[PDB]
Amino acid sequence: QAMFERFTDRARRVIVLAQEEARMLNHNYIGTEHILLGLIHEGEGVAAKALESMGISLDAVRQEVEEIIGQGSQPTTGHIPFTPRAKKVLELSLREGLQMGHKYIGTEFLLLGLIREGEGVAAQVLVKLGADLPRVRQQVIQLLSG
Repeated sequence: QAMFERFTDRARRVIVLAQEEARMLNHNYIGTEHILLGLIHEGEGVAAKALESMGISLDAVRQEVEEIIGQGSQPTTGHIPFTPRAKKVLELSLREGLQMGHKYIGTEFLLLGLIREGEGVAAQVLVKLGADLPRVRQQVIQLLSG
């Protein structure tokens, strides 16, 4: 959460949107799936440009995530905590950033963090759509160059 000092405005906004996505589905946790939904919803950063560059539809990503996770049965108004794997995505995102010389990270690194996490809904969707780690890293390098 000191972590969020190294997130850009848009990446912070993705995390706010993730919490909204969880509420919209009556999920009482913010999982990898919700971070990905937030990311595609925001739709205007480097992550979104990376997906579109690869021929992956943002609408397709939402449909695949929403199909897997469906609807919860825990409406809440409280703070919605992150799942342990969602917290790991955030940590991983910072390290994806540092590997490319970015201390302050935008949405491209949340995308890479999602994928690097490997095991959750987000990674499963993205890998199945062809956004695997090596390919998205290459895309992001291209969009950051230089």
